[PDB]
Amino acid sequence: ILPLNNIQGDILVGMKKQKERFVFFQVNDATSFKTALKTYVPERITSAAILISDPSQQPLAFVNLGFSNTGLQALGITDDLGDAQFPDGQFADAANLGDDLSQWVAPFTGTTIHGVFLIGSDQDDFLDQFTDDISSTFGSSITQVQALSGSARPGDQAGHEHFGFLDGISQPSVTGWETTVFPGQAVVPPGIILTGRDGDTGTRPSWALDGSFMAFRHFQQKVPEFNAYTLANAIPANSAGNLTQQEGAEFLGARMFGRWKSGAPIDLAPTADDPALGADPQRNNNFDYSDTLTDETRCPFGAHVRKTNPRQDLGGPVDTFHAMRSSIPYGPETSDAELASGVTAQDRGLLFVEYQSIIGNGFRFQQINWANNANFPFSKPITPGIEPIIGQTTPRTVGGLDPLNQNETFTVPLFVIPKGGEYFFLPSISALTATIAA
Ligand code: HEM
Ligand SMILES: O=C1O[C@H]([C@@H](O)CO)C(O)=C1O
Repeated sequence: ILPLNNIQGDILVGMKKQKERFVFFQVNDATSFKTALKTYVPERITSAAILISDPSQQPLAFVNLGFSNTGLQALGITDDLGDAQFPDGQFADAANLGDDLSQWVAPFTGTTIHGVFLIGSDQDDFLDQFTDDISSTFGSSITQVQALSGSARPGDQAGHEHFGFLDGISQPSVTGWETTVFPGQAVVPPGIILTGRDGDTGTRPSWALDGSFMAFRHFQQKVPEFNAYTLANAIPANSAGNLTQQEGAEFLGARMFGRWKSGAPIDLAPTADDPALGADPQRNNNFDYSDTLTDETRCPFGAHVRKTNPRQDLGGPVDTFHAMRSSIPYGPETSDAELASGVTAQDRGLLFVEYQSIIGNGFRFQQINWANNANFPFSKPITPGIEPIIGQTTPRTVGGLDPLNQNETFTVPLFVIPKGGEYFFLPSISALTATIAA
């Protein structure tokens, strides 16, 4: 039985707030920081139990807190957490992920960052008040080195990312607590997500129980460029018949992601959007690629969702490589003038957050072994190629996007630019005060 009151809520449940701020900080004075932490944590750090409660019993903003390796070292927290990538930080790992290092920016270009406060709220006012509360509480014991702020997109684009696609449909469900499981949803032991729980094979200090590792990525997205590419390479026809250019461009976007913008998965809706399906969590995840293991008519081998969660491409259920996501878009809407020009003029993108007990099995496996790997999924009749959305191998060639000409390859410009990121550990709530602040 998972102690829901002791697990930081963004890990297990997700804040699911309209606004989110990530306050990256360095510790100036370890003793004063720890003193502030002992009063801050009981008052502000939001558990999974709070997130599943009625909204009437919830605070106006949620706060979670993670530390980098250098943050833990700065606080005299010296026990090895057992993860291969966490100690060196993400900048040292960025080339491995395929990143263009020249696009990284301060303060992520090293290991100056000691931790991150994540604040979630449904409006800017409350977000700001809780941010100010951190500043007031911790004072000179920290220096804020960056704040990145995100917001859900407006109106009927709420829950969609900046390319236009509904994000946050498919998540693993962990055993150990009472929750609803949707058709097609993976069920995994809790240690896939929570350090020290069943399914976690890493060597953890006892105090690390019920923590998790966050892979944070700051992505800038090139939306007019993405849109222009889909129009220039619009699929002329599918099984159902000929497509207008607009239809063929929409279809090409859906082929690249593995879902239509509505969230309808192409494995279920292979020729036309089904928005009602996309909006129905009882149906929108109920597929496993078993109907398309050895052909690409229903779904390309290299589509985003298929690369990051291969389902039956692995031969059956596999616990090991699932991870939780709690990403949020950032930046202004793309104007009609920007879309017309085909050129990005404003900074917008995704503040990407993925949780797993073993970084190398979650985010990093999905990125390197799968998305970046032209020959994954394995044993296919046509080379899958590089995942078009976040795959980082050049040339960025992906096959099978045209269901009626599956040997045709598409060389896709990179529309998602990594600007920085870090690996954090989020301890349990008790660990924050009994270990970190001790
Ligand atoms: C700006 C960059 C990204 C965008 C715009 C994006 C967008 C999306 C969208 C629209 C979905 C479909 C909704 C869903 O199934 O929940 C999705 C699913 C998913 N993405 Fe991403 N994504 C991005 C980066 C990444 C990265 C870097 C990874 C990991 C390396 C990743 C891993 C996943 C996973 C695991 C799923 C769920 C797959 C499933 O269970 O079927 N995404 N993403
Ligand atoms: O996410 C997945 O869903 C199926 C199965 O677990 C559903 O029960 C599978 O093999 C996955 O990797």
